Amino acid sequence: SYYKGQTALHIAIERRNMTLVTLLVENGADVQAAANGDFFKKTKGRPGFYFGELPLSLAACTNQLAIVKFLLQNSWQPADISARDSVGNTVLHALVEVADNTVDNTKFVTSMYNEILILGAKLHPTLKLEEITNRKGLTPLALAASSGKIGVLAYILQREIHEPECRHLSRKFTEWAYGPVHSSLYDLSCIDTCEKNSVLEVIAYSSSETPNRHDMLLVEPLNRLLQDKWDRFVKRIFYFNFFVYCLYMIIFTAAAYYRPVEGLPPYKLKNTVGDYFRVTGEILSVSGGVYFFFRGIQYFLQRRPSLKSLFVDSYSEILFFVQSLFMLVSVVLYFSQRKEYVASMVFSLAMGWTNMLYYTRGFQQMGIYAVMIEKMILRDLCRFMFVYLVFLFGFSTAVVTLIEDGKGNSYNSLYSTCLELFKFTIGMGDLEFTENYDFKAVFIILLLAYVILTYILLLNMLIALMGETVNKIAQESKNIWKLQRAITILDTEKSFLKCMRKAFRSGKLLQVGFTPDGKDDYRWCFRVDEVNWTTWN
Amino acid sequence: QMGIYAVMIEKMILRDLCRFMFVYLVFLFGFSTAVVTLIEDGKGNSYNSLYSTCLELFKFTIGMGDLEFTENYDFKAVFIILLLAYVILTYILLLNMLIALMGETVNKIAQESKNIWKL
Amino acid sequence: SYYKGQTALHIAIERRNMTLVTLLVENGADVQAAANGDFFKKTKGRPGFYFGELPLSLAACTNQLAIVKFLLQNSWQPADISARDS
Ligand SMILES: CC(=O)Nc1nc2c(Oc3cc(-c4ccc(C(F)(F)F)cc4)ncn3)cccc2s1
Ligand code: NA
Repeated sequence: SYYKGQTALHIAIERRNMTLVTLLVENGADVQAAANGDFFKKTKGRPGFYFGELPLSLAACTNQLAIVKFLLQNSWQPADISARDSVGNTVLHALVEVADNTVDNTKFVTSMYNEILILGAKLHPTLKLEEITNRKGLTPLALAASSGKIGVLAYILQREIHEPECRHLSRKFTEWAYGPVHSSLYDLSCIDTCEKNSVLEVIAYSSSETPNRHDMLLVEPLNRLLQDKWDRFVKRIFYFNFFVYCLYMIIFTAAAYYRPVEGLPPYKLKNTVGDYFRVTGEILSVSGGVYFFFRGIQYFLQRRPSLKSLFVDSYSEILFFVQSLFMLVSVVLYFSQRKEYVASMVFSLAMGWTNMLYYTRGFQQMGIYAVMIEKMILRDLCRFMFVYLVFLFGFSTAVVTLIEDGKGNSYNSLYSTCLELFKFTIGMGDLEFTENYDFKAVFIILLLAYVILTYILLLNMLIALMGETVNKIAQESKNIWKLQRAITILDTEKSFLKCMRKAFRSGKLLQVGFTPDGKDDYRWCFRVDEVNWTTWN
Repeated sequence: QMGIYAVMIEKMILRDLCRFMFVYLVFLFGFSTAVVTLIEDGKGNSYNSLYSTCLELFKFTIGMGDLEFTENYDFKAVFIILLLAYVILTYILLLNMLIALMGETVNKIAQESKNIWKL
Repeated sequence: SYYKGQTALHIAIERRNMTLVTLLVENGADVQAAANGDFFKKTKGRPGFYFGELPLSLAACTNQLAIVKFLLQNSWQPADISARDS
């Protein structure tokens, strides 16, 4: 319980009391404090600390090297390192759990992590502590990746260690070096393709809430690994797909332009050469439609998107799906004897053409443009649209009330006046479009006020804000594009899951170090050469 | 003073204008083919040709276009919706995009333009 | 060749070994190492160093004032400065 669950040790250690623990364990102190206190539970709503059920966890989350050394090297009761807590976190899991993203916390967390690992190595050198799982199912790496901790991930993937006595547990196995040049082999064991949660699979298919989802792909091996995959086997496939889609749109446009016009919908087939080509075109178009619909359904049913990330983490997918939906509705109408299918087909064709921009992500300098237009169709344009709509509606209803038409005559309808003011907005309007009014002064004053407030004031305001936003978000757009490219590389490699997988495996099977057991360390390493002129050691 | 101007116009005829031209061309072609499909001309009459409609949309772009240039269509709602969507996406969104990017590029490359002129 | 053309001096100096060269040239050390090793060739694709065929070049490209002074002011075999490479 809260204070019936807190053993002497928890609150004991809490106040940095070495002497007290000395005594308490000299006589004997239990090291299995099942503190589930609402204060000390995982519950985030409760203001407290999830240092960990076990007391070693409490010593660790706090900057106490002495106690973390002592509790484990104390003559007896060296609390079992593989101590699954309520949620399952081992000591390292808790250490990752507490870590924040501030620099000082980076120092603290990484520094401790290393030392605890080496102590565990010495203690019982058969337990692979970094693979122990948690309730949800996640290794320490998986957690650092999902929750989002730049520092911890950086350390683990660049975890270079020394003191050969036991150095198997490292990442950056250095190789031949000759002057200012030096090779280097990374590990890439649980990064690319294996387990149930790879690092490069939880950094991309992750919600937008995770902090710096788009900044963790610059660590060290991830970046070059993705680019090596791209330059080798995910370049030709993407271009061929682009070609196929561009051909499909052309066939659809050809089928649409030559639509027969004579009679109500279901149209019989002639026996001319052209009429067969038309039917073929129609069949291909509907096939494309069904394909896209099923793709959308699968996407939505497997990677469940939330209501907020619906339009923040999936924009291309939604548009693909909606285009497919319009196509299918057109088809269902066309067979029901209704000539309203032209509208659905037209909308489908327009959106299909505008959807080519999904392929700009293969080229560096246009993906940025596409992402920028995305951001400012969700950031800057909506607000301006709303305010301008209020202005237009107000002035249009005013003028329509003023107009008389008791005699360019049917200008009473609100629609006509609204259209005239919009025409004012697009630089074609007329300042004397009607004369039926009864007071010229009021009409001119309203028109001039509208022109001042919308044409000259709001539009230049929008230009100013767009300039400011651009100068703010150039870099953010770049990063978003990088993440988008990573998404597509993963998707393309997966899509051939059934076709082939062997060739789709980066790295090379190297063997550099050895294990304390006395065996080899067969690891899939990947070279990254470097040159330095100041280290010189 | 003027060599810098010439070099700047070169840089932005090889950097900024090409991309905008491509994207705008995609938009124009898509909406023009959509509208041309919608049009009927089963009765300002020979508006079936793709060329005439493309020219009309470009006229929209240069601030002279007309929002009721033809009446042969069969559904007014669809025609107006397409025209308004085009106007929102090209006239008000992309052009001010290009203004913003041109300003940013100028602020970035004043010095580069000077150096290129010296060379 | 790569390691057959690599003379004792090249790898010798490489590790900042004064004493060693002292001895090696005290008895005598050739200063005409024709190291054309793919690693040590002008080839940029090969990750290595083009410090230069002769070993004085190796001493020079690396921050070794001592050896560049020595190899030329050593009692004998002051490697011909005008030593055209490959
Ligand atoms: C797979 C995919 O689309 N990727 C991307 N598309 C775009 C983009 O294109 C659009 C087009 C439309 C649209 C809406 C309605 C209509 C109609 F009038 F027909 F109803 C037509 C078009 N809305 C939003 N975006 C603009 C900017 C960035 C990107 S990224
Ligand atoms: Na104008």
